[PDB]
Amino acid sequence: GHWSQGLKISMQDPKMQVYKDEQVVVIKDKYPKAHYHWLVLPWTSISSLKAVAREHLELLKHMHTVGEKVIVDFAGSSKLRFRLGYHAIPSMSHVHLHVISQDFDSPCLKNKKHWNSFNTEYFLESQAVIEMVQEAGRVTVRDGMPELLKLPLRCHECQQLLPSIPQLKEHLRKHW
DNA sequence: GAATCATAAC
Ligand SMILES: Nc1ncnc2c1ncn2[C@@H]1O[C@H](COP(=O)(O)O)[C@@H](O)[C@H]1O
Ligand SMILES: [Zn+2]
Repeated sequence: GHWSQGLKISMQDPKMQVYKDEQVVVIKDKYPKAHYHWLVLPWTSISSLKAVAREHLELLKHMHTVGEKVIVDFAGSSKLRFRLGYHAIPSMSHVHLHVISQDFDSPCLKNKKHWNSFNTEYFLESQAVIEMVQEAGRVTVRDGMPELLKLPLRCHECQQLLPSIPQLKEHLRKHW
């Protein structure tokens, strides 16, 4: 019932399921940080990245392939670039893969923490995580994630530094 | 005046 269990409730709601198969389910991010923003969750929950082991390798690969399928099935006309990844220190329970388009045009993207959670090392690429599991049997999340969320705003396309969220949103129009 | 930061949510 906690706010932090929200993903489990949503993924069980038939009207919220964008796609589902034997292993995973896709829901829209309720507070999307870009035009296209999905979350991929396994039916068998993973508590956290620390609990990930070599036994999850195939599932993590399946979550990745399902994310890419959803892009094709639902975002083909946009021509947007996408990234797939995990937040190093999530707030919502149940490990979930972010699948998010790189326009970052959304009213829900409101503050520096939002921006840096998709545009610093706090965002762990899905491919990088799969390789970590495939090679070490575990996901290593490096120390100091909270500080990355406070970094000054930097455009992800041209690396220009911006002083505020409104000016960043205005700057992003140059990359239409 | 606008935007951000720090803190709480019973
Ligand atoms: N009930 C919900 N259904 C879908 N997405 C949600 C829900 N509650 C929160 N979210 C999103 O889930 C993500 C949780 O962030 P994080 O824990 O950092 O991976 C955020 O991007 C939220 O916008
Ligand atoms: Zn730029």
